[PDB]
Amino acid sequence: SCKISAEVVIIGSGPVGATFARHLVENGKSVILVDAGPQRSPQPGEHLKNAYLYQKDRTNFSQIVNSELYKLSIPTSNVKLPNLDPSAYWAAGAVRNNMNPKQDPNTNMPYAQAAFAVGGMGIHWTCATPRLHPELERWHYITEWDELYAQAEKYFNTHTNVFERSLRGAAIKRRLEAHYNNQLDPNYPIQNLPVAAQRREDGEGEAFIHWTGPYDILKPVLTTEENLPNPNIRVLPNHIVQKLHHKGGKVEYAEVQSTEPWEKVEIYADIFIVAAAAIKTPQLLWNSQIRPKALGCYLSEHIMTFGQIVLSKEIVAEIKAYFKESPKMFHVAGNQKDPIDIPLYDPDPTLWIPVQKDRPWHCQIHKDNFSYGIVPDNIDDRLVVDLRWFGFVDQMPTNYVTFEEEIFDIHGMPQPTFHFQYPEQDAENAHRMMQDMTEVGLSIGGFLPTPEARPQFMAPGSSLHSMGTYRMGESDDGTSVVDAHSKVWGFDNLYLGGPGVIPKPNGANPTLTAAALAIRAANHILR
Amino acid sequence: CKISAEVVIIGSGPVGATFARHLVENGKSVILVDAGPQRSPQPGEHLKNAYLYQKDRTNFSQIVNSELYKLSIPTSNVKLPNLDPSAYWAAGAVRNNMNPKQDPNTNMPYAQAAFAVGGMGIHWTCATPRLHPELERWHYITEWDELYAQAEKYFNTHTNVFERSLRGAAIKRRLEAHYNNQLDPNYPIQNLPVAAQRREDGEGEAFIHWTGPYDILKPVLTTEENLPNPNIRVLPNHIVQKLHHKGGKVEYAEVQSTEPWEKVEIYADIFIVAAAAIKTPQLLWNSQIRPKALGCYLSEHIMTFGQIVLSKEIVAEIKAPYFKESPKMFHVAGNQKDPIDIPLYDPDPTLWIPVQKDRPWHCQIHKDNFSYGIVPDNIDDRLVVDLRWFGFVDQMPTNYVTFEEEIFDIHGMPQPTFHFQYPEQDAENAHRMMQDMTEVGLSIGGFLPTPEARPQFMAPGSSLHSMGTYRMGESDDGTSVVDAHSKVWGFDNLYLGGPGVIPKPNGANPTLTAAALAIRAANHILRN
Amino acid sequence: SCKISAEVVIIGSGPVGATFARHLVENGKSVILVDAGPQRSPQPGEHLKNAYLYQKDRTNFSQIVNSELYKLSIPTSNVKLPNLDPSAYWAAGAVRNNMNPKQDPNTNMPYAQAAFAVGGMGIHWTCATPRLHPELERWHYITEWDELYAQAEKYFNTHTNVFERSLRGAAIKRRLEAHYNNQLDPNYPIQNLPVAAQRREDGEGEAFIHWTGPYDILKPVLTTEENLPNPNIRVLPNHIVQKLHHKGGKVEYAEVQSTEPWEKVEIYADIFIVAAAAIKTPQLLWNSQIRPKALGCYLSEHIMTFGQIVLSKEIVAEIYFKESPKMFHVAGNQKDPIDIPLYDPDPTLWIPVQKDRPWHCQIHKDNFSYGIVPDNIDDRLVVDLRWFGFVDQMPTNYVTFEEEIFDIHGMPQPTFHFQYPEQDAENAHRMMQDMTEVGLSIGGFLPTPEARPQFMAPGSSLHSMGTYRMGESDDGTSVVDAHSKVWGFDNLYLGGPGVIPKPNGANPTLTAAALAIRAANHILRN
Amino acid sequence: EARPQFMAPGSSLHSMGTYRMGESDDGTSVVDAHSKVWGFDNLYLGGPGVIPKPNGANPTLTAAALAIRAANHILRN
Ligand SMILES: *Cc1cc2c(cc1C)nc1c(=O)[nH]c(=O)nc-1n2C[C@H](O)[C@H](O)[C@H](O)COP(=O)(O)OP(=O)(O)OC[C@H]1O[C@@H](n2cnc3c(N)ncnc32)[C@H](O)[C@@H]1O
Ligand SMILES: *Cc1cc2c(cc1C)nc1c(=O)[nH]c(=O)nc-1n2C[C@H](O)[C@H](O)[C@H](O)COP(=O)(O)OP(=O)(O)OC[C@H]1O[C@@H](n2cnc3c(N)ncnc32)[C@H](O)[C@@H]1O
Ligand SMILES: *Cc1cc2c(cc1C)nc1c(=O)[nH]c(=O)nc-1n2C[C@H](O)[C@H](O)[C@H](O)COP(=O)(O)OP(=O)(O)OC[C@H]1O[C@@H](n2cnc3c(N)ncnc32)[C@H](O)[C@@H]1O
Ligand SMILES: [Cl-]
Ligand SMILES: [Cl-]
Repeated sequence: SCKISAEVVIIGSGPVGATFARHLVENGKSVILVDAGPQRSPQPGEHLKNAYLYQKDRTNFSQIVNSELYKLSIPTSNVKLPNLDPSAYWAAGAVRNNMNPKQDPNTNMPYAQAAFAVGGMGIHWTCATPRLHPELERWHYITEWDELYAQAEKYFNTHTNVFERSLRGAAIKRRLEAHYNNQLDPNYPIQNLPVAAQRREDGEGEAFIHWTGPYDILKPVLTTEENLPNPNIRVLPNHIVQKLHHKGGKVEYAEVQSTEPWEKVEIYADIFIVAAAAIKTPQLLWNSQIRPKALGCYLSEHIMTFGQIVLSKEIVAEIKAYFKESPKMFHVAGNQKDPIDIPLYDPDPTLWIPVQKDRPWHCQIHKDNFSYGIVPDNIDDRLVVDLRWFGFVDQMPTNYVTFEEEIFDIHGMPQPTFHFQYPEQDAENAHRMMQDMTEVGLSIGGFLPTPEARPQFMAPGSSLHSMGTYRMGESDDGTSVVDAHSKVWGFDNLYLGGPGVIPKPNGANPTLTAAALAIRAANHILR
Repeated sequence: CKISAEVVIIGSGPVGATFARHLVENGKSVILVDAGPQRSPQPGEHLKNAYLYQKDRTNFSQIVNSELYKLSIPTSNVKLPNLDPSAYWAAGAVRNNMNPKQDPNTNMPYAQAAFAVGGMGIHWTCATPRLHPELERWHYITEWDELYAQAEKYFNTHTNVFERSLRGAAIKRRLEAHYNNQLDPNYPIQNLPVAAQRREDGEGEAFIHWTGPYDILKPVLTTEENLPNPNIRVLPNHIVQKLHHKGGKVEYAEVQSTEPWEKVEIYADIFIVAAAAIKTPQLLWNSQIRPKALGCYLSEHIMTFGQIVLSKEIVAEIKAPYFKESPKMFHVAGNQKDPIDIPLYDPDPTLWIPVQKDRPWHCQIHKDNFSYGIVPDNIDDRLVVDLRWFGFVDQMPTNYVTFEEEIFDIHGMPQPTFHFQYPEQDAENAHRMMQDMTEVGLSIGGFLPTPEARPQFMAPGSSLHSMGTYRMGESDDGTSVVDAHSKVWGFDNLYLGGPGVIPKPNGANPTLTAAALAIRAANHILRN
Repeated sequence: SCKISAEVVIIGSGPVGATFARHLVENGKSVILVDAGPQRSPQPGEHLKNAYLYQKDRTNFSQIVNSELYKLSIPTSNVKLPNLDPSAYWAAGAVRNNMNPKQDPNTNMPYAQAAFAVGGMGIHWTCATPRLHPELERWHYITEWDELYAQAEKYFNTHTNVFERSLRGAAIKRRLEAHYNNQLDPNYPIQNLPVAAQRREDGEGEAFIHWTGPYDILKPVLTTEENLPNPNIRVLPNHIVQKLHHKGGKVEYAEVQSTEPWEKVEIYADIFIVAAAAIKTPQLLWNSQIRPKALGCYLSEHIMTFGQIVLSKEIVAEIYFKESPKMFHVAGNQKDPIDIPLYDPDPTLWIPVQKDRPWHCQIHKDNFSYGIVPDNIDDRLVVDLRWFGFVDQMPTNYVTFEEEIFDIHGMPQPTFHFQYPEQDAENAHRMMQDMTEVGLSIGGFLPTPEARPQFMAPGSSLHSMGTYRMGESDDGTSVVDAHSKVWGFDNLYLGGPGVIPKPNGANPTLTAAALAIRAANHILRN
Repeated sequence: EARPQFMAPGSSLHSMGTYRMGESDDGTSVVDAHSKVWGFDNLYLGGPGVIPKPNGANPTLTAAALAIRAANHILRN
């Protein structure tokens, strides 16, 4: 088909896209959810970490991550190999895919990446869903935070009780409480990190976890009270939305490339929503001739420290205590023992220290699966704990993504170009972040002495917590793209979703927050 | 072929030369032997004194790498998973210091030696601290401060070399504030004492004369007539292989001249082995001299190391010297400026925190040249400071070097084999060492984010501060090789020198200490 | 020190410097040999590979090499670390020492290096001393090649018989002869690589070698027939020559920095000679206000392929210290599992440059910055391959010298603009095809990254040439005449590969020493 | 990463012979030429593991052949 329509159209089936669909469909609207990616599960946007094997080997799921993440601007300008056969052909500054010769590496955001899949990053993410600090992180022109957050947490299946029973979790918390010595605000103690996830109930499979994917969010609206699929929602994988066509602040239709069968498609709707995440969202607007002054400016993420540690002998000593009807699930029988003294089904330590007074940064003491700090395959990953601190990045107009007119990316859309540097003001606190992260690590053991696990700042982009590109404000004056209903200045029926909307430097994992503001916009639409 | 002197000293290391200095200066006649070649016009000159090293510190690490030779390289099971099967392979080579009997997991990988007229004393970083009275010294030596004083004179110890460092100040300020008078005021943050001295030669004040064994020998190498002193003779390229002895009197030394390649017998009234931690016991083992304690109580320092880039705050605080009559020494003129805001001739920060109460470890905040943590060639090394903490290693008989009977090293002497592990007791303190080192680093800036400069424990051997192998005691207890006069149990006229003699866990740089005990032994020789 | 003189002054105690001194002193002149470096042996410019340990472990000597070699232009322009604490201070484009913010990396010569030592590179070099191919490599305005070469080989103690008795040398040569199948020119067969070296005669130390250092070259003129040192020669380590002072084409004196004691020194002489090697020589001129148009132009080296191989099982199958068993490192029950006589002389072969083959092959084992064999691997298993290809001398390739930046000696910072000429490209590729086939005929590749077959980055050859090249007339294409004398000057001469004006593949040192002897005769004659 | 080189064992992903076929219950084979396990009525194997013969080619297509064969053997009775 070539022309199709629904009440509402949502570009991007990320967590945020699906949030809109959930709320909108559930309140009687009809929706088309479009994504440029393929569907990587029987059902749309299932979390891929749910598979048995990932339940058994966490470290391995990093390979799925690497497969999901695609760099957005790769500098090609000056690539020269000093040691190539001179008979052989060479040319620098390739432009193919997300190669970009106009990208200065030194103002780049190297690990600015996206995922193109039904589910976006929400089918690989580590599912951490904290709320923003009332005073230090939230902004005031949103009135009903705790209502939205509550509604968001329900949709995401947020939980704190997943790793509650962790023995390592206890052992650490004890040493950290002792380290800090009641210096922390008692409203924000060391505590269990809230996660979009839940322990299973299915017999002995309670040893395993159902992480939340966009699927989980959509599931309730996907079939009627007859198990036949709900007409009010349709999902279109492998549809690159390239252009929004619009006259005088009303959007008429979306120009979309079906990639199989390869055909142009026009999508008409009463309401349009772009949840294509931090960079691809502005890209779509830029390419639709919609360029508010603030677009792709106030580019912001979290400066991060990371490191891994091997547990102290003291801690290991303090623990020696699932799958009682399956001996072979411990990989030994009779005379063979497991030489690792750490219960194999000990729930993973999954702690956080919030952002608080004097601490504009968000600590996670946990173990999850990322592109970096993968534990080697010949080392039992029970030995290790990952640390990830996230610091405030001030939103600045001199930091931005822009879009070339004569270069295009892998979707054949304006090639993104970054100009980004960490603001000098946040520098002192970033360093404090590190001092903090180290002390904490060395209180629960010694560092994993691999290069890969050394304590270190990540290169820009690594947080995957990009924000501010399509930020909100109170008026079309002070430079913002959307209003507090996440609606684009000067347009009747165009809305955005995603961390890009956030106008306020923070340290916490932004996805839950973003879903809140979406619900807000969605209510605005229902009214 | 056959020659003699009153005294013979095996090894022209710092410790060897100390003996020679004291012994010759008090009227004895000496032959100093070394298996190595002489790497300077004069014997055992320090190679860091060359102009270029004064200009580029980082580069001197390449001389170090050229001086250091691994002692036991495990070969036992080496197999390449991706080699053409047509090609020939065999694991467990035995050539040179390759050792198929070496278990890697009990090895001391960076146990190395240098074979040169000067030993390690022509590349070393010249740090000469004294041992903590209570925590590091032992009591059966009565005259510490006298010996130390005499040793420091010979080594040309000085604290005033980096005193005027601007970075040195900026750091000390931040560290004093960090610690908040938690340190014992007897052992504050202070200038690390070094066998070295600022030059006086016109603008060459901007440069340093580090101490080599040469500097130690210089006074006794010529008479009061500038003719060379007959009472001292130096023999490079002579591998001493065997000491020949009866009922505890040593008659002569069996030596291989390597050029011209001929056997040599060396007769003497007194023999001294200062061949350092492993080669000294090796020589004895091969001379059929094996007290129970030989190469046992193997000990070094467990080390943390890391490098940091100075905080912006510190750099801001420094904007103020040397080479005023040579502008081109700053590498810029006219419109070109040096974008690094740190006076190019600012003396290097060279600080230490001693070992003290509650702190059984020795901190150095400095910049010097070692095999590891070399700063990249494309980075101005003014940006960086090196951190090296040295922790207590408890001396235990289940840690040892032994010597194979059917394998030989590069000198054709019994191949050394290590069995070494850091004692569980020192574990807690080692970790405290790290917590300390990091906090200190992060107080003066951020880490240099290269893999090579990350904060980390060194693999065993890295300290180059090996000790205990030929340790001293009060009695022929079976727990010691030498007595408190550094003389071998059951022998009239055989003495040892070097860190190997130290029987007492410590954190500090041991060379100065070793030179003390030598002077002591030397007096025992003079006064007997 | 402050003011002194000799008949002749020679800047640089490299091989070439010493050659001049040898010839000049031996024919009755008095000279001062100056070097910016220190002396790293009892006697000046002894070869450091002669030490016992290097005789036992070859691969270890690479550490001396790394200690001798110093990069000349290190690009600093844009260095930025993506993952450094923002609290921490940083600044790009440092200028300190041989750091150079004006150096484009992509036109750089990264491994353009020098050594600063009494002896130069001649106290670490691998001592390979071939002659240039009559037709393909020599130029003909030099009339007495074979005379000069002969005299040079005597001074260098050249020899072909050092590795003659090699069992691996045989086993390889057999397989290579079979590979090529009489398709080489029979005038330039597979044969023993000539080396400035000689097997020792000292008892069982015949198992070892006396490599040639500049010392060996100087030795005959260093003492009189009275065992007193020769007044006609003086050696000055640690003296940076910064400026030659000159009026109307006659050089009066040399401005020199003693580095200890740190004092200015003026050196007056009847004749001046700069043998400071490819880049530092032009630097000194540039800084002395002597800038012929051709200076540091026609920059040229060898494009190189390199690789290492593990010997075939077939070869191993096919294959001195009797009075010292312990020199084989085994006794009683322990045997050496490597089936290759431990004192089997190292295979040291070459294939010349010839018709259809403008490149110089070496099948050997020696010590360089690159392809050091791992610590834990018996280096008898390995053979190194080094092919050297023609680099065409072109004026758009050059080193220049910044006016506002200085190096570690406080002299104009060198800046490279260099690329391999397109014309030599197809032959370079042929070089590789050749090198591979040859390797795989005598075994498989050592599968480490470091030993893979590969082109070296520019500079790696250490065979830089053309920077102060010679010609027949003050054409503007040359710095020196065929007597190695600088256009427009009475009494200034240069020495070193920099003089060579003609693309070649062979190891140029011997050649350079020839042209020096020639210049030296020219100096003696008048 | 792109240098010429031998791969470490396994890299081919072309493993074979583990459950190889033969003509008789010789002790040298697991399955017969109909890819059926010696001494079993109704158990069959499939995959490169069945191949008893050193080769160089990409084995998947081959394996699919032998399967079709076994499948016919199953249909026929
Ligand atoms: C990769 C990752 C991310 C992550 C994380 C751990 C990993 C390994 N941990 C997190 C954590 O613990 N807590 C948290 O709050 N976030 C965490 N993240 C990041 C998180 O996954 C994302 O912030 C979140 O997924 C954002 O969701 P959003 O709905 O904005 O969308 P998306 O998932 O980023 O993907 C958007 C979709 O848009 C489609 N797209 C893009 N452009 C187009 C066009 N032009 N046409 C059609 N479709 C388009 C993409 O295909 C994608 O599906
Ligand atoms: C390499 C190094 C060492 C070092 C240092 C930094 C580096 C890069 N920094 C130091 C520091 O800051 N403070 C300190 O106190 N020491 C530091 N060092 C180590 C210091 O140089 C050594 O601890 C000291 O040099 C040891 O002195 P000693 O006289 O004990 O001998 P040596 O230098 O280790 O070598 C002795 C000589 O003996 C000869 N030898 C060995 N075996 C034989 C046989 N069989 N026959 C003949 N001669 C033999 C060796 O050739 C060597 O020259
Ligand atoms: C490093 C190396 C080089 C080498 C080789 C292997 C290695 C590891 N193998 C070779 C081979 O097999 N065959 C061959 O022909 N050459 C090989 N080489 C290179 C060879 O060593 C050089 O070709 C040769 O050494 C160059 O001789 P030259 O006399 O031209 O001098 P130099 O040794 O390069 O350095 C001369 C001296 O000049 C002094 N100097 C420099 N600047 C100044 C100033 N301004 N003032 C005073 N003295 C100065 C240097 O200190 C140096 O000593
Ligand atoms: Cl792998
Ligand atoms: Cl005591």
